[PDB]
Parts: sequence; C-alpha cells; structure tokens
Amino acid sequence: WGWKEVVQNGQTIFSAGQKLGNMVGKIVPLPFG
Repeated sequence: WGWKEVVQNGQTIFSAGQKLGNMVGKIVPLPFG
C-alpha cells in the first residue's frame, strides 16, 4: 500500500503530455524565409 506511490503512476502519464506535445505544437520557420 502506497498512495504517494500510486500517484506517481498517474502523473508519469500526465506530465508526458508536455514532452509528447512540445515538438508537436512547436512551429518551425520556412526555407529561405
């Protein structure tokens, strides 16, 4: 039993939304622009 440890499993997937959504929503410049 470990509530504090149980949360780590729920956040590990939540916080991932950042790394898994950083390069996605990230826009890049155009060639010779």
